[PDB]
Amino acid sequence: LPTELRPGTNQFLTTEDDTAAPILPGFSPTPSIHIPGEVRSLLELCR
Amino acid sequence: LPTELRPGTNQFLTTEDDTAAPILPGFSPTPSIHIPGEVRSLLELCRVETILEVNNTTDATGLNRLLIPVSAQNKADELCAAFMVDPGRIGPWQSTLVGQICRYYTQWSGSLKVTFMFTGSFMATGKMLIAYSPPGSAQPANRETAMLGTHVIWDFGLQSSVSLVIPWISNTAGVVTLWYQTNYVVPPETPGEAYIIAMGAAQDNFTLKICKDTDEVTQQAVL
Amino acid sequence: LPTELRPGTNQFLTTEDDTAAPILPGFSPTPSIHIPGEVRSLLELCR
Amino acid sequence: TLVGQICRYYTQWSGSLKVTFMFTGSFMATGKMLIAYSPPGSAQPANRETAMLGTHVIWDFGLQSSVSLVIPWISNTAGVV
Amino acid sequence: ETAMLGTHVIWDFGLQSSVSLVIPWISNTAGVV
Amino acid sequence: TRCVMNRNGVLEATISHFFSRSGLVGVVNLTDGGTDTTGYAVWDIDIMGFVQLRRKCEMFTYMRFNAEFTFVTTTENGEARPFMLQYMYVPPGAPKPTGRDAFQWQTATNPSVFVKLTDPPAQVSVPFMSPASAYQWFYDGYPTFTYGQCPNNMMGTFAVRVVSRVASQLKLQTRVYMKLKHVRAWIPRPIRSQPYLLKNFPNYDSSKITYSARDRASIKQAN
Amino acid sequence: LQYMYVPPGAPKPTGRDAFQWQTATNPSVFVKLTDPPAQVSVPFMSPASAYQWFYDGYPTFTYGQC
Amino acid sequence: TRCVMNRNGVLEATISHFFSRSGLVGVVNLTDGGTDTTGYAVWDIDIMGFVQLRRKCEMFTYMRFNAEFTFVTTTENGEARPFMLQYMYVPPGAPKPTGRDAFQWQTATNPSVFVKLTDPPAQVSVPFMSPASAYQWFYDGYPTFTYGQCPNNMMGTFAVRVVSRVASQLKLQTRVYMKLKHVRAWIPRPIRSQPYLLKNFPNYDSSKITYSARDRASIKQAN
Amino acid sequence: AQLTVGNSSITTQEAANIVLAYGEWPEYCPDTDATAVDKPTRPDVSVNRFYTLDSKMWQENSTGWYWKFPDVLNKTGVFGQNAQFHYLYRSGFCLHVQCNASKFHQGALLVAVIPEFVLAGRGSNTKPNEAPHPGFNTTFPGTAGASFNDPYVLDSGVPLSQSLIYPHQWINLRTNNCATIIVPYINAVPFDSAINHSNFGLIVVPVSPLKYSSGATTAIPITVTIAPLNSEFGGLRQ
Repeated sequence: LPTELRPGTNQFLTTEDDTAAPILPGFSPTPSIHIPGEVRSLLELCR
Repeated sequence: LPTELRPGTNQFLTTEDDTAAPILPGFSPTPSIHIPGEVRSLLELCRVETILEVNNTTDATGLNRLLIPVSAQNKADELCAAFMVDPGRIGPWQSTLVGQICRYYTQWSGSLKVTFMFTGSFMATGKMLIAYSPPGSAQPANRETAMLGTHVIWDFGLQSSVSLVIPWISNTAGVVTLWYQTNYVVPPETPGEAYIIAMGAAQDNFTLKICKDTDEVTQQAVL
Repeated sequence: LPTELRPGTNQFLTTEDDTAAPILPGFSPTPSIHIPGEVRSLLELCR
Repeated sequence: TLVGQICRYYTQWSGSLKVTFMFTGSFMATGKMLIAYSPPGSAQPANRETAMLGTHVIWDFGLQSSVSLVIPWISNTAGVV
Repeated sequence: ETAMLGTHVIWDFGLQSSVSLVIPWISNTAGVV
Repeated sequence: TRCVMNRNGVLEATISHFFSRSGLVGVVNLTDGGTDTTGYAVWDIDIMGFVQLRRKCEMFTYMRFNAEFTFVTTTENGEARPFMLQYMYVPPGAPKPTGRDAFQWQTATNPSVFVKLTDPPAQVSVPFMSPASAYQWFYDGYPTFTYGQCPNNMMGTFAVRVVSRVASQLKLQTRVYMKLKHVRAWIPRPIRSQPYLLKNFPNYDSSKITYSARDRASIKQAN
Repeated sequence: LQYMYVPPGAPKPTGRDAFQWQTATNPSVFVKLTDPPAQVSVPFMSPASAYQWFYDGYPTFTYGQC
Repeated sequence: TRCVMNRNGVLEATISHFFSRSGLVGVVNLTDGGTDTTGYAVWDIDIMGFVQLRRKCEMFTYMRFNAEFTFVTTTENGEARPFMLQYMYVPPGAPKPTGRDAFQWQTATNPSVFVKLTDPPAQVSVPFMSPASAYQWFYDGYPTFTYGQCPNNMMGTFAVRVVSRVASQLKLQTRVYMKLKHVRAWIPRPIRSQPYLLKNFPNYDSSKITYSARDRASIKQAN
Repeated sequence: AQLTVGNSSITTQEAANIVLAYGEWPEYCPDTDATAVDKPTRPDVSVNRFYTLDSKMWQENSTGWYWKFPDVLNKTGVFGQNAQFHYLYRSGFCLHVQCNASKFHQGALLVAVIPEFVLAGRGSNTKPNEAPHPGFNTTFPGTAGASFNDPYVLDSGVPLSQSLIYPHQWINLRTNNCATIIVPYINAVPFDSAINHSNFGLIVVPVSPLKYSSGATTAIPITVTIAPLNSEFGGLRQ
């Protein structure tokens, strides 16, 4: 598959949203539980 | 097709899972056969009963390190032996596959099974108290304060191979103690000095997490 | 389209099977004919 | 032999072989040869007798000229004929 | 050893006392036990 | 006391994940000069070199997998300069390179890969190359139609050089890192506790016999 | 270069050429310096369901260390 | 005795896989200077150059395939420096370049490819260029309307230079590697046993006639 | 009870408390190219008989004993005759180990099968030309079977305490004086040499030393009986 590059390669935007290699593959984190006092947006605090 | 790159190119993660060019294309390996004794996870090993090096001392040199002595020359209502329940610790578990495999991992959790085996005469008879004291406590002083917790009795004069289920453990730890509920009853003409074997393994509910290498192997390499 | 590279780039495996740019595009080779005495595998010779 | 030549072009081979023999004398002549195969892991036979006690054939080339033989197995000392 | 390679039985008389055995044939040197 | 109560998942416990996380097994040095060196280097493919996974490999007997090798390089100094190398794999039963410019390097059946040194490290995928259905880390019995050398564990070897007729005055130290794909084990073995003495043979010192569990004061005192 | 991550409860490298760098369970990533910077993704590594920025109470079976 | 019993697969035995595994056939040297050299180099496309696949190619008579050439380069020293080269292919029946800056390099019908030397080696795909349905490695009979020269086996040639009007004081050794795609053979031939004497003609020494099988003591002693 | 096979007959207790090594029964070799080209012989008539080796004398200071299969049978009857005259071999085994002791003896023995059991070259001297390998007599003891020297390490550099992942069984002089294992063919290649490669090896070790009173028997007799299963031979060499 032939391709080309364009400007924007090899740069590191502090704002951009991209993945990265998960260095602990197959890993299993500790599952979550229904912790009361959750939030989803700071607007909840501002009121 | 125009594209762009992003950070993460040309790097070599020792952990990442990726393919590579198969340098022998079209190759045909030797096909597999139904080899008995297969495995699929080390947990299968961790639920197998191995022996504990419970007699850990400087005075026992060989197999004697694995045998709990018992005699009628000891009195009743006294402590015979005891140990901790801590596989990945410096104690009489490092001889056990559970402890060995815990050394290969950071955090474990679950329930365990500790069994004991007696080997004396058929005619002999006694009664041992097998008392477990959960962590956050001290090992019992006497038999009485131990009887007030998760304990079993064991009249090895009748039933030899005894077992026990420790409910929980994770990562001080719980203790297991063996007391003379009675004296070693003995008929005439028998030495009246026997040995108890202590075996241990993990139950199904056990689980392991992040892997780490071990320390007991002090050698970097050999060649 | 943002992407990343991985180890194995710019290398030349003497074994790998890949295409290359056909430098004579649209070219028309001489067509084949039913030449007797064909083969498809050296095992035919070994018997 | 092309089998040997082509084996030189590869590491591991396996299977069964066919060895044949052809006689060329007179039509009127006649004899009898023993063609004895001794599988590997053994020594070539000392005499005809210890060879007759294994995979063998006879061959009265006075009647039947072009004789054949099938060696069962080989892979990669070896068998003897 | 050379006896174990023929018609033989074992007998752990610690458990089973009265043991038997069947000799197959005889007529009229003879067999040994 | 952060006594966890939550069952963790079982995916790290699989042999697959127990032989993942590519690590190193071999480091070689390659200096190029005149008639006072070799200008090339040869390394036989080995597993039991570094004793951390030799312990994890003897934990079973029979194994079968595919290899994923990665060759990284640098100067002993550390700098990365634009030179073109040549790695070549050699399958078993094939002559190894004896000299820099010898003919084996120009061999076709021998596979090879050409890279720049300013190129990211190279990757390759070796398949299961044994004649047998599996590798045997233990072959009690002579291979003769000096003892215990497995007739089939040689994956082959590797050879490294630079591609030039000039003696490029260069000193490199090449590190390899090996990943295992699609492992399948069989017949678990108990883990070795004694330090090694030499490769490929499981000898041991019958005098400085180490004990698996360290020593405490008595048996009636846990801690 | 060589960056290596070390999970908790594991010995840290004491020297340049010490043995911990040659460790497998310790993950690591090798890059060129003329290579764009490296990226990695750490997952939630706590034993607990969450991190606690405040743990009033001694961790003993010197104060407040989570 | 590792006497294997398992039938292995037949995919390596195919002519396809017997002419795969791209290898080299040609190495050229290119030095650039003033009026004491050429500054360029020409190499006619050849097959029977290196005698390992000449044996594999005479194993049949008539063949048809597509070529996959890869041009790798370096300095005789070994270093890779940022210079722009020019490879050009020349089809048969076309004039070859006589000088560095001669006009043939500026030719359109002649295809060419421009790369950096710090660029990974170049690849190209030549199709079947014979007038005939296949190549003939043997053409007993004069081509006249000095003997046996096949009228159609010339794939063409190649020419290499750097792109500059300055005499860049540079000494390169270029290696080519050739892969064969979609081979189709015909009429197998027996393998030649005698060493060669000169190219393109299957002569042989009628005095030092080598024997295919070496010599033993008798016929009644195998070994 | 009693078990009679071929011409041999050995009595024991009634028991289905018997271990299957890795949970599979023995079985003949399925279709391979060897199974396709020729029929390797399937003797099932007389080679299958409960062979009874020489008794062993367990004492107060005994280390333990072991054997090597099929090397223990390489010179024993018709089976040995088939073993040294066929370079292809395959089989399973029924190992019935008995001890004959009174109720006044104490001591505990461990029965275990080990595949690819490799003995260790003791006498540490790191040297290529020295290489103190164990000799032919030791690594291939043959019929009698040798003893141990360092049981806590199994004379193999491997701790005994973890040796229970192996198919094992306890012999306690109180509860039972007998035990039995069944082991199938354990090798990474269907056939092999019966004479220069042992597939596995039995071990018996006193994990609780024998003890007794004044006037008792000082040596416990331990016997082992063995019966092959579904064996197969190939390639009659002379």
